[PDB]
Amino acid sequence: SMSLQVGILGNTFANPFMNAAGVMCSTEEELAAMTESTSGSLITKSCTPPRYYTLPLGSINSMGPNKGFDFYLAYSARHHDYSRKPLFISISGFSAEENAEMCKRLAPVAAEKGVILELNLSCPNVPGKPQVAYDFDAMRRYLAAISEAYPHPFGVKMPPYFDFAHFDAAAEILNQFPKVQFITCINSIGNGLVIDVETESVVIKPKQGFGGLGGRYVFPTALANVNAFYRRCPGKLIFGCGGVYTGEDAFLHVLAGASMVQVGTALHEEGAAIFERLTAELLDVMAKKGYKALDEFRGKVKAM
Amino acid sequence: SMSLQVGILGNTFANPFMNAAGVMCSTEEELAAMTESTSGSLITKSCTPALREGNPAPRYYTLPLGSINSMGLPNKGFDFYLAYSARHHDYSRKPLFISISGFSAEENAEMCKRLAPVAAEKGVILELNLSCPNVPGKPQVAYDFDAMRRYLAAISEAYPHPFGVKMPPYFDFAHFDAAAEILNQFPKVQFITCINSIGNGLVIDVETESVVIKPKQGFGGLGGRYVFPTALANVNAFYRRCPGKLIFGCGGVYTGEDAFLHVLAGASMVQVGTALHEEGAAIFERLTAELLDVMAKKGYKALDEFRGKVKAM
Ligand SMILES: Cc1cc2nc3c(=O)[nH]c(=O)nc-3n(C[C@H](O)[C@H](O)[C@H](O)COP(=O)(O)O)c2cc1C
Ligand SMILES: Cc1cc2nc3c(=O)[nH]c(=O)nc-3n(C[C@H](O)[C@H](O)[C@H](O)COP(=O)(O)O)c2cc1C
Ligand SMILES: *[C@@H](c1ccccc1)C1C(=O)NC(=O)NC1=O
Ligand SMILES: *[C@@H](c1ccccc1)C1C(=O)NC(=O)NC1=O
Repeated sequence: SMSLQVGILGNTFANPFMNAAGVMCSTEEELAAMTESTSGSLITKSCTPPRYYTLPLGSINSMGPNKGFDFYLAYSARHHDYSRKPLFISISGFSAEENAEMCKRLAPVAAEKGVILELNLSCPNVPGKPQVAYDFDAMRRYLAAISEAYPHPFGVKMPPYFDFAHFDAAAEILNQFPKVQFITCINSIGNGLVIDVETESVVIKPKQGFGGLGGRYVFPTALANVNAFYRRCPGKLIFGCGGVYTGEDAFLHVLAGASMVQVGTALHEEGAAIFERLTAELLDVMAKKGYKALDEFRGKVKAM
Repeated sequence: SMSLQVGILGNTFANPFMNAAGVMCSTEEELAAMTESTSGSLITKSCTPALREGNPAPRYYTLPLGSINSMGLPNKGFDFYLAYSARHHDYSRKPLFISISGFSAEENAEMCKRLAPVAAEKGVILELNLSCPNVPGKPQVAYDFDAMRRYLAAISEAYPHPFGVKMPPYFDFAHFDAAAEILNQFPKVQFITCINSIGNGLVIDVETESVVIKPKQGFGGLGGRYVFPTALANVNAFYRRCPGKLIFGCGGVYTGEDAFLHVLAGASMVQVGTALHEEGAAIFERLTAELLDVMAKKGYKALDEFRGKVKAM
């Protein structure tokens, strides 16, 4: 009598789980593996018109690499089985102009197939360019340019914030753009640094070893960002991303406000079989509490 | 022939370790325990001009991989820590730092005016907190570069001695460059402590479905293993950008290997917060032994043989 279904963006998703953009989604074989999996959805690698490393408590990466917009647009147009599950496409152009150009072309494919855009405003490894959403004027201009060029709804992938003045400013900007229908919190925590004791060397080569953190390191930061935007953007959906390894982690993301739950580091380590385990663990927690649907507790974190 | 000594700021420190501000340093009993410990130094709780009781409890919580807190600046008040520095601290045991965290530039400058004669006579060293993440309505001062500059200007006018600054974590090179450009314009800033807690994380208990600390809807500063790669990145970013200042490392230190990495990234002193909260002051015996082990396996005889020498790829 229980269900993980999520009914959003006019679709019924079988469950809230999907891969995080950039994990298991660059090669046609990875897309296929994601489509074959029990995940509720999947998203493509952020496309444009040692770089990874496993840590004890997560991951660090300086990917900075994609088969181009045309490969993922082509996959969205005539290669993805939409009868299996809905599909998201991530774009991370190097300017508002590039982003707008890519959106003009995705518009027909989005109308004819139903693929959904997530705009990446938070790459932390872009040489010479800080996270777009750490610059609220650039953020506003990207969103305006995309809203004028792109007729369909879209979502935004946000970087983590760390104080209420930034939450308030970010939400006030997003609330002016009705085409932004969902907000994904969070991208990796930017520009961490990992050093190996034995070699006394950084573990990734680009950018003097600085890279984005994922995994167990980022979970309380991810929950905070999910909840902060859930409270400030009641007219939008929040997707949670960050630190999910168990159905109990996913349960907390939903409690904080998440509609969908994306899985990055833990999926990179465990492969697509993880979604079989995650759905069963989440249903297990719900059973123990007597919940029958996610709508019963999404966003219902209590003050103590 | 191996040595953990640090010679900085006109002082000799027996080793690089001290508490992080706010941990085991609020009462006379805690400060005495830190002085009797084997730490190379110690720092007082960040203080305000008047006594404060802090945020309502629970305001601290132990996490799987660290801590979250919204302490809210509970502290005995500046007069108490000034008196400890002036009259109670045994400087023949080790040097002392005092952390101040007034709610405005003027509050800080007034405290510095009274601290100045005690610093001159006794040698206590000031650390200015520009990174509380739990001040109601006032964001981390160092997240607002105009306010940061204003604070440093006000302190530098009011205070004749060199001092240090406790910094929040930054997460992109544009902010590192902007913060370092400001710090490099104030010659009295002699050390930079990276980092304060990662601000405004959130923890929820599965069983009760509720936040685990009371203030601010459950939001609070993260310490511990969560913050270690961020802390090293901040230590190294400012080590590279502020060669004329010392960097003190703070964040995620539970072992001598963690401390070794802080020093490799550029740290002169290494501060210990969450781990010391959990283990108590005997931790410093373990950390010095562990760091000496790392050094012995590598043939290092002094910290200057590898401080700041992290290798690129
Ligand atoms: C190797 C790797 C590549 C990634 N590539 C992208 C990307 O292209 N676009 C994006 O928005 N996020 C990207 N991410 C970030 C993830 O989508 C996610 O936000 C982050 O890893 C936090 O989730 P996690 O804790 O489950 O790893 C990447 C992460 C990793 C580890
Ligand atoms: C309970 C608690 C109280 C703290 N109080 C202060 C403080 O008064 N002033 C300050 O600069 N930092 C304070 N901090 C931050 C620590 O000094 C330190 O920067 C942070 O905990 C990261 O270090 P760690 O990973 O070793 O815990 C406090 C941290 C905790 C957990
Ligand atoms: C940013 C990215 C990289 C290549 C193409 C498009 C976007 C990406 C990264 O490298 N590391 C991250 O942690 N998150 C990202 O989104
Ligand atoms: C901030 C603080 C502010 C005024 C007086 C004393 C302490 C403090 C906090 O509450 N939590 C932290 O993580 N770091 C701090 O410095």
